[PDB]
Amino acid sequence: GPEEITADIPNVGEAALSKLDESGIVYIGAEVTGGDILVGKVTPKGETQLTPEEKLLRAIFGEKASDVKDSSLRVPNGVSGTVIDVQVFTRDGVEKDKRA
Amino acid sequence: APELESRWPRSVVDLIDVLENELKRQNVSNPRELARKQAVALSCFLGGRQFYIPCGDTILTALRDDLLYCQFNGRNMEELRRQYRLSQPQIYQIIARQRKLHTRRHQP
Amino acid sequence: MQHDLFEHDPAIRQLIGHIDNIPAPELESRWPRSVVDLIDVLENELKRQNVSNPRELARKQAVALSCFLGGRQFYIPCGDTILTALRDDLLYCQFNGRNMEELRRQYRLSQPQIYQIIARQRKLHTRRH
Amino acid sequence: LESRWPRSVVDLIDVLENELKRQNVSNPRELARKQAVALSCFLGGRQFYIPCGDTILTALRDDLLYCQFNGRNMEELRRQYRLSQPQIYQIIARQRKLHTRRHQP
Amino acid sequence: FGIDMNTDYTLEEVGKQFDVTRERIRQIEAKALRKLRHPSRSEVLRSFLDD
Amino acid sequence: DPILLRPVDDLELTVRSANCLKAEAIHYIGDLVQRTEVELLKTPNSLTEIKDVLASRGLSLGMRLENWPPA
Amino acid sequence: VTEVEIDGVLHEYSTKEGVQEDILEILLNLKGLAVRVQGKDEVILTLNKSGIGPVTAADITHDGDVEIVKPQHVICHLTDENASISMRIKVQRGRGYVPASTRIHSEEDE
Repeated sequence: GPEEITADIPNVGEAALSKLDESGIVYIGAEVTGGDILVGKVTPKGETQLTPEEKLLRAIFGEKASDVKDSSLRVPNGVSGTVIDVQVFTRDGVEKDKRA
Repeated sequence: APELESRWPRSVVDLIDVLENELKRQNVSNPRELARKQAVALSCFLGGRQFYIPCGDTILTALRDDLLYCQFNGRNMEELRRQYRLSQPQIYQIIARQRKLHTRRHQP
Repeated sequence: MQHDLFEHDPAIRQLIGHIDNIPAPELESRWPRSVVDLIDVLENELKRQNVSNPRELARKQAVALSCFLGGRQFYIPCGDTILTALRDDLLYCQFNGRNMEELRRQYRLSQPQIYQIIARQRKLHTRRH
Repeated sequence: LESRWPRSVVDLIDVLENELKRQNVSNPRELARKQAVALSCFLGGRQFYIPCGDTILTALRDDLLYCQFNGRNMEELRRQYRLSQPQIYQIIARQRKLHTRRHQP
Repeated sequence: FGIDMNTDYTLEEVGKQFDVTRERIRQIEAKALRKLRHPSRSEVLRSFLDD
Repeated sequence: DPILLRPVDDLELTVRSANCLKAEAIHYIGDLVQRTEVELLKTPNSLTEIKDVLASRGLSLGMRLENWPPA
Repeated sequence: VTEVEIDGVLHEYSTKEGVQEDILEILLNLKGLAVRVQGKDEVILTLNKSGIGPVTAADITHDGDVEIVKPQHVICHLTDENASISMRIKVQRGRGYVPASTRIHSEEDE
């Protein structure tokens, strides 16, 4: 499946998503420290083998992991700065996001 | 239609309000959001299972009972019997029980 | 105005406001086991919301829960339905009868479904009073 | 003084009388008075405790519910009565045999 | 769930061992699932939801 | 005195006397030990089981205590 | 001076029309502001200026409990008559030298 850029990311607190807009891109001028999410990227997740214990946990708690894998861009550790510019290039034919 | 509702989640909805009216009465911030997450715990806790919920005031007896022992002042045994529509045996029983209860409180 | 369930019957309401004068461990001793499993479960979410008096508050919800559904046969679903129900309720409230199109973008649901949602909560919002 | 007060006697007359007028019975006041005398003679000096908690009222509340029970209407009889199904199950089964002997002695 | 065994056994497979009752074994299963969901033994297990 | 501050609940007394004393809303021991025997006998139902327990606990009615209650 | 807010500016690595120097130069000029506060320990200062010519500390809207030692200390330069600059300056009181990491580490609000 095609990868999508979005602010909807599994098992991530809204605190880490506070610096992203509705399109999943960090605002210009946003101060960012090491480990934060500059752009939220979601990749479709293939079929995963479930061991007895984790499927017991799923049965206990009822949560289900959808076709999603977190591969978003993160600031490398120990680097702190401010985003001064973002540039988006998109292919011809595919629709442009509101940030673009 | 009733059989259609038999497995209907309508019961879930009915509950958020059940939580609302006490939370709103107790005046906590943001009724709706607190009560929905409050319900989700019950759903995961009680998903797909037979559950006996204590019915028909049984819990409310315990609270009716506590206030009555507080208002029992030693010679009004008639007064709180009218005002709760209870009877002499009931009054005596609750009295002795809560008396032992407080005696365990005052005594070590 | 105190307009809600405990408004109809203050007697139950005052009992809810009387549990403060009775500490927990003795009062739960007289209670049936099932509500004891409820209260700590209701407590469990509460400290996750960082709300004060987890023990005190959790009792207040448990008694009210027993107050209504005491005497009533209650069923519970589980799974995706719950947040579907949760989404339905927010849609009903957001629905001011003038922002149905706004909800059509907020929830993006088929037109007959929206009416079913709107109609269904309407029944749920009529039996209480 | 109430425990030794001859006030209850008169209280029995009107409670009787208001029922007799409801039942369209003639001379209800005089009829209730001699009934009060009848209670006084038998009950005089006897420690006589009577059931509380609507004991006759429920048993009658039991009866007409069994009349309305059609084998499918469990839920509406629940709402109309505020009684939970568990006890309704039991009472209906009891009333089942009760009216079973009523229909078939 | 096949814990510590080469394979898991379905409801039919476990029925032929203990009891052919379906709903009975299913409700014992649900009994265990609640008993695990109580916040007296679930405190440690709750830390594994993030994975 | 470590007993004047303790309430009436530390007597383990009879149910008749317990009912009689609380009809007048007594909460501490000190007000029992304050009143004398010539006024508490007007209450119906008591005169034969206070002196023994008071002597067993080392107390007696009729004595005078100032600054009471000390709050 | 510890915190500066300027309208229409997102970060310190941008520029504004009509201002001769850069935002970094503005902050470095602010760093050398000699301000005395009598009553309180935290003061919000407001600077508004519009026109052509140098901007000095005398253009700050003076407060009753704030003393400016150098009113001729230049702070910004404006080159366009229609150019206007509105700035909010926050001043606390302390001792020693405080880099920009300790304050953000200590304060947890967004």
